[PDB]
Amino acid sequence: YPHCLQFYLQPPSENISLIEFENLAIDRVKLLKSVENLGVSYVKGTEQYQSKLESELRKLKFSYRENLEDEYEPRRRDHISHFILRLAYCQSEELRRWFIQQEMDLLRFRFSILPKDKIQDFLKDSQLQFEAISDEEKTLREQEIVASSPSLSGLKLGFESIYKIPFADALDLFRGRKVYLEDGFAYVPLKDIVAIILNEFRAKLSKALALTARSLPAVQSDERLQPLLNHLSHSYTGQDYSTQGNVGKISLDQIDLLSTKSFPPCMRQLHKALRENHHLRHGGRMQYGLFLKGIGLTLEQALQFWKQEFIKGKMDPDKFDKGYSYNIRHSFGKEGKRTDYTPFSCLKIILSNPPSQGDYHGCPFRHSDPELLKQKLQSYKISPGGISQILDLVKGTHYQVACQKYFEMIHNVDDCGFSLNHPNQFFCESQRIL
Amino acid sequence: ATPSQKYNSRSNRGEVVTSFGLAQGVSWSGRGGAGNISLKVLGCPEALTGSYKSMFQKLPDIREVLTCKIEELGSELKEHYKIEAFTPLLAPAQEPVTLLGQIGCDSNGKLNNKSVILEGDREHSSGAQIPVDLSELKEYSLFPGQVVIMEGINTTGRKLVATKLYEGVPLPFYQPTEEDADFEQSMVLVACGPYTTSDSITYDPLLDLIAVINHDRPDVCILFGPFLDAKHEQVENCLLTSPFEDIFKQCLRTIIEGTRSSGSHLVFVPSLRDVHHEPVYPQPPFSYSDLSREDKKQVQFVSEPCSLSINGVIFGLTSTDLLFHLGAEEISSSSGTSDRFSRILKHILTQRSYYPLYPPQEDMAIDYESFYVYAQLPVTPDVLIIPSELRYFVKDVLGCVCVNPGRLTKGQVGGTFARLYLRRPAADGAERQSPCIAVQVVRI
Amino acid sequence: LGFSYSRFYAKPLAALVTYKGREILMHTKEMVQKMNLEVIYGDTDSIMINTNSTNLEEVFKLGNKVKSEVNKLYKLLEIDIDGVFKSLLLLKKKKYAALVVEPTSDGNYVTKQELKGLDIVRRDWCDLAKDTGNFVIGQILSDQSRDTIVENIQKRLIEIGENVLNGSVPVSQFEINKALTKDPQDYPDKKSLPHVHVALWINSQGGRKVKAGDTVSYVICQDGSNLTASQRAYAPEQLQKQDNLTIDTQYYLAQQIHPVVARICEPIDGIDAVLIATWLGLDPTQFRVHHYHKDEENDQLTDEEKYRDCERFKCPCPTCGTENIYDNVFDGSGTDMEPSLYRCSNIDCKASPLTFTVQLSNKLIMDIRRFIKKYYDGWLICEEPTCRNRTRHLPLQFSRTGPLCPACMKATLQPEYSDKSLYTQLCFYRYIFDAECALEKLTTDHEKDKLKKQFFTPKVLQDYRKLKNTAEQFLSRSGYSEVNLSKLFA
Amino acid sequence: LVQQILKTERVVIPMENIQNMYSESSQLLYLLEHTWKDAKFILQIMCELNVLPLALQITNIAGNIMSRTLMGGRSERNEFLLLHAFYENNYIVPDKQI
Ligand code: SF4
Ligand SMILES: [Zn+2]
Ligand SMILES: [Zn+2]
Repeated sequence: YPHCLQFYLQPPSENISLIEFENLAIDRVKLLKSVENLGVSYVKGTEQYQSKLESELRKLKFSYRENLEDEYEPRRRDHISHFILRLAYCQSEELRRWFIQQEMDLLRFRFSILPKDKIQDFLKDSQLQFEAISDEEKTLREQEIVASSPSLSGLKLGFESIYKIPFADALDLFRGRKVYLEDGFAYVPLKDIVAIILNEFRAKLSKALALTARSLPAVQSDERLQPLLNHLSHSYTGQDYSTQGNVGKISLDQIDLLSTKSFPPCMRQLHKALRENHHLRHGGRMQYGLFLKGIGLTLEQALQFWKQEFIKGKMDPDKFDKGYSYNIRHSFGKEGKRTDYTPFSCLKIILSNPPSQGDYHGCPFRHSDPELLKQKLQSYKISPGGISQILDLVKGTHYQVACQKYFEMIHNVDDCGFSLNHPNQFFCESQRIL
Repeated sequence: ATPSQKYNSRSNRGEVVTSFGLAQGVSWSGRGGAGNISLKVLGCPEALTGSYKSMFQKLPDIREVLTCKIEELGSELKEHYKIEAFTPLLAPAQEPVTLLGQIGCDSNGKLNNKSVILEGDREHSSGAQIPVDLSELKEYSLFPGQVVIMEGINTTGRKLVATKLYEGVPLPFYQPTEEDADFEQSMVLVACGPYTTSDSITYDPLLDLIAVINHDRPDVCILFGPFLDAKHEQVENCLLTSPFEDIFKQCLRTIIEGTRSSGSHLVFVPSLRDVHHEPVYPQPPFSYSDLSREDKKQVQFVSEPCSLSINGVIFGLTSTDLLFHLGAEEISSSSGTSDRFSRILKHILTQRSYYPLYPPQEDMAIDYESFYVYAQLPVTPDVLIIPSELRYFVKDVLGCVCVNPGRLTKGQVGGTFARLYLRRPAADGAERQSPCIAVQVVRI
Repeated sequence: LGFSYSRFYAKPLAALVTYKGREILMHTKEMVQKMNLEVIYGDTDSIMINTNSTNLEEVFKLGNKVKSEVNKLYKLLEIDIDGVFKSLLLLKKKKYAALVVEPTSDGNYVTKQELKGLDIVRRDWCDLAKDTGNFVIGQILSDQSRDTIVENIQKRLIEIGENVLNGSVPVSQFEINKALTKDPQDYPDKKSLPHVHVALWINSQGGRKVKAGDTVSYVICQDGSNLTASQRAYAPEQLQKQDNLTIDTQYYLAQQIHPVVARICEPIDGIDAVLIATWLGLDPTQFRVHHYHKDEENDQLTDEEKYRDCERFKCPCPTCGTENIYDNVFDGSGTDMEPSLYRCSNIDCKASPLTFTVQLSNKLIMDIRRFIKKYYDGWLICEEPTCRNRTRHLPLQFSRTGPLCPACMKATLQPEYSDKSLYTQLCFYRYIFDAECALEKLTTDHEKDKLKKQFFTPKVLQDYRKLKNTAEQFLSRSGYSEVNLSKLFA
Repeated sequence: LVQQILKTERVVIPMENIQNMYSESSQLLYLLEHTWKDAKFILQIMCELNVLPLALQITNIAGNIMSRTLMGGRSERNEFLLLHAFYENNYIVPDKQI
């Protein structure tokens, strides 16, 4: 929205704090993930896409007020965050492709925001030399320009600017006879112009990432930056909310209703297994116990629930006290953290602890077979068109997007108004609508 | 009411307790600020001027610093003693072999002859450690972290039976220039803290020192810390009603304004027992901005440790209690008739550092990245100033005059300060001619 | 090519070859993950695959599919089948015990026990510790499921702790034997060594004197003189014939059985040292005190959890003498948000601690000094739970991670007080007085302005700013909270 | 080595005990038997690993001296192989550095 449209070169030489470093990295990761989610769920030409993208930009403080020349806060934020994430995403080729694809969507959106006035100044100032034509030359060669133009309908050479460029830089256009040439200059409208800018940006970004990947071992020795390079998408989400504590009051006899109405497919499947077989494996026990702790259950209530469910399995109550009470009290209590104290997130469920025979944990859209997935979803009273859309998104590895559509369909809303990244957050947002 | 009674009621005021050089009376009077005075800090990058660089180290950096220390010292000794080649510590050899390493104990206790361990260099032995047997060694003097070259027998590769200990070689003396010998006679007063009794805050000994400085009008005055004792009872329990920085500024202003009429240059050396300063060795110079233009030519702030040439005469200044730290963890083969102070001074002068003991005393913060650069001896100092809690002394060791006047106030009673007369004789002669003519340690 | 002292040395060629090797390893890991399978270990030519399958035929088919895909991707490079495990436990890098599987004809197999990097150096371990260790390793190397093994181990530990507390363990299962290398009087560490103390007592009390190479037996008991456990060492014959003393069950439960148990039970998920401590008795809180802070550096945080281990600010009230504890800006929850500095913890005291802004700004200073000196003490402790070698000397012999322990030759020393701990403590000291960031944390503007006008006058704001600056002075340039991007990118 | 490769135990005689064994004929005879068994064990362990055929084949492929490949060092053998290859293809080989 400001003059933040910039080709990302000339790495910064400023110095900053650790907290600013990590906040910038997290904010840029969140913005890129939001761009991907918007591109997958929507298209690149609707008002919803632009509105949500600009709302994300405004919330993350990437386009805001000005200051005295040097310290324009959103410009500094954008520059430093981009060059920080280059290090994190330069390692692997797949990560490089992801980073390049997501970074160009933001550039395209920023270019679309600008009015037809500032883009000329941006082009002239950007690299070294770029120029357009005035009204006299535009009208003098109008017929030739429209004749040489692509299948663009009509003779309406409207108010859209037409730019003259060296023919070589327009190679991808003039090799197929789609532009007008005169004295080695090609006349090109805005669409092909932005295509050219995207192509050059992709080339430069790929080259810069490839060069950066070489000098990566010189920085792997820093212990402060270890959670940056390797652990930006490992098990901890971009920005998670549901932790221990909070406020909540949920009865014990109401769990059955919430299993059908509120619980996500994975948690409801675990609940069905627990209520049917009266026993769960270690992964299922840990996952469901952490989930139940997250929703607001207390130590006494959880102990009573697990004991009552396990006694129905014909075991000794003293055996439960000596075998399973310790684990629950340790989960609800003090240190021994980071694996027994925070409820599992969507990324941890998907990318860690794959299930096997006898294990019912994991994400149904990720681990369960597609045929079993359809068989499951048919039991939830899901419309066949929604089933087809969910299966289509599952193919493109958009499991969380499929769950977003699941929530929107089951709770009868057009848009959930958020991006889900945690089953406990799914439950909380289902309770909010009620 | 009670505090500062015993010191004020003292009776040993003005008593001279030690003399060295040529016999002198009590009328030690100088020219003050008259004549040419050359005060310049020398050595490595100049004694560090900025605040600091870090408060966070990396273990490989410390490893590299220690390896470099061992390697350079071993190369110098090899070039001096013409050693053909060193031998890896772990390689068995029936014939006697020479090994390069650094002394260390095998536990967390005090070093003794049964617990010596030699740790080899990275270049030759890849940092290997072997026990050392001293049953067949006649004369030796060992402390932890001493870079040493031993000649012994190692037939099994797991233990060294040492037979000969090579003596260390000190750095060359500062070479005088023709301009340095043209200077005249000067006097330097030296004093070290604390400047108040253990139960008072009135700083009466500081006022007494100011009066003495005004009376004697020396050419230079050096004052060591602490100026606000961190171990003081009223300080360590936080009873003072004013910030530490404000009290330090008040004391500095009182010192500077008091000796303004004398015209004597003032050199303030910080110590690790100052509350308002950073407790990391080496320490940056004192920060002071409320300074007038006239006092900028008479007040200088130097670091710790410092290599400071006064009128072409090098002084080695250090406020840390190196003598007491090193003297406690030393082992020697002779104890009947031997001077411990001379031996530890020889160790200090031949080890080429201002704090050669490693690992340091338990309450000692050292930044080794800055230690390796800002805390090395450039040359052998002409006069070494090492104030310490031990008894006052002045000794000529290896051509260097080492003076320890002690604390100005020891416990509840008063202490001593020192005064030195400086002049450079004719260049030609028997090489070493000590510029420091007379030293006098006098009670305050 | 890659050897520095070779005849055909070529650094650029070696660098290119290593880069291509890293690229191939990354591509292999990515393709296996894209296959929807998890890789548990990768070392420069080796990829370990956990198939999550019981059918050996299916495992072989999956491995051959991986081979076919890899050899289709490349031309000459070929991954190979080498062996399959039935059980495994990865403790750290390049360290495991397992059951190698030898496939027989059509489905059956033979299991052989393999161990590497699971060697124990100290012989100072009692009979009970060795018995528990062998029992737990035998259960772990068995073929039962994880839940059954964990339940059996838990039951065994519960029974062992109950027997130790009750006293059913024979006294012969309490004798600890150590062999000396020096005379008892020539031990600099003396006081912290139990065997040295008991040998010195034997030498200076009765007849037979211990010499180098001799073995001495000792037992830890309870004198009631509140000395260290090492100094409280007695002889089993002396303990049996003496009446005033009794067995110290805490030492045997904490420093004897827990280390040998936790050196194997730590890798298993859902099991930690504190859980094992709770299984054996009423240890937990003292064990979390005994626990390590950097140990969890294998997994941004919230304000309540980053400052969990930091020490709260303790200061005596200058006019009443009662200690005051500061943990954050406010006090309590809800409507009653008085500043923590408004009133001292003593109810009867009527003096406002903020009026003593100077004294606080003095006390804080020394609180920063202490924690600095600790960080510069250089105390290193061995990472192996059975060794725990404490030293201040940093060895020049380094492993691939850090300094290599000199007592246990295969272990890495780690700092006892890390730099990150000091940074977090300084941040906590800054945060306990940061009203600026504590008021923006309020969701609504109404409560923020109400508290701003009720208590936080510009004078109190200036006092809090001064107390913040007291720690900001230490955090400004020192500590490498600064990040230099000039060295980071150029 | 004899415990793993040969799967047979081997007693170890400390150097301190040796002088005591010189006071009686049976102990000295046992010492001689220990030396004989040690030599036989080295011979057996060498035969089990086929050290000599391996060395002969390796020095035949690489083309170097048998004593040098018996001493150890992969770099020497690879260097000799590459020197043979470069000499065949009419090349100037590097000199030895020291
Ligand atoms: S996307 Fe998350 S909430 Fe939905 S089924 Fe998968 S793991 Fe459960
Ligand atoms: Zn009070
Ligand atoms: Zn160890």
